[PDB]
Amino acid sequence: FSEEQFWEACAELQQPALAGADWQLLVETSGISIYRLLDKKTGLYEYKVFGVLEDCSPTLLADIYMDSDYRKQWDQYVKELYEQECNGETVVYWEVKYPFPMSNRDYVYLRQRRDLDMEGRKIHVILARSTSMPQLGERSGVIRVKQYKQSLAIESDGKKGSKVFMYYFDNPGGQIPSWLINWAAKNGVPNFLKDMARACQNY
Ligand SMILES: CCCCC/C=C\C/C=C\CCCCCCCC(=O)O[C@H](COC(=O)CCCCCCCCCCCCCCC)COP(=O)([O-])OCC[N+](C)(C)C
Repeated sequence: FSEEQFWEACAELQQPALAGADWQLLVETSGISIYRLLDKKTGLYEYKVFGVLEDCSPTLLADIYMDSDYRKQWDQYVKELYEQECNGETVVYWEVKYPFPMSNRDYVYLRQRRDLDMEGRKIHVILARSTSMPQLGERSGVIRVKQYKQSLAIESDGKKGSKVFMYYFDNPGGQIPSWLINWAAKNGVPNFLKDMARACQNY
């Protein structure tokens, strides 16, 4: 992760560049919308998120976003999660709860946050990249996602909450049934965002 990337993540934050290709809404909640672009060759998706979360100190959100011990503690979909220093960087292992029959999914990745000063504005930006480790090979039963990358941009909304932009993409190593998307969309996330807000006020 370079200087470059971090600032890049801040862009669509200011301005939602969706014109480009065939993006599509999918959800709107707590003041948040989720777009997605489908690579027709692979059938994979690209998600993009914008929105505002009043009641979430831009500063809190960011801290809460890196606090595993706590995140592990309140995020109903976290099966396993822990960090380790490998060389000079922080590598994260994360296991995600998938409805049985489906195998959970686990990620090994390089995470990095940087608080930016752009125009006298604190713009909390975090980056995520999939990486690998001899000592941390794949697991049986759990699907190791080897392609994954996300970036989240936090910022004050001026009032009580925080305006945010997020880019996501990973290859789940399996087909995601559309009902799952429907649940994710129609119930999954809404609740998550709900549980997370509760998670802020209680920090
Ligand atoms: C500044 C705002 C902070 C974020 C809040 C706003 C939006 C986050 C929620 C949704 C973003 C959509 C793209 C991420 C999906 C990956 C799952 C995840 O991992 O979902 C969580 C939030 O759990 C949830 O929704 C609960 C849903 C879990 C069900 C699992 C199967 C989902 C199948 C596809 C979902 C279909 C799209 C949803 C329709 C809206 C965001 O993971 P994370 O970014 O906290 O770190 C993530 C680090 N891994 C990648 C290593 C985990």
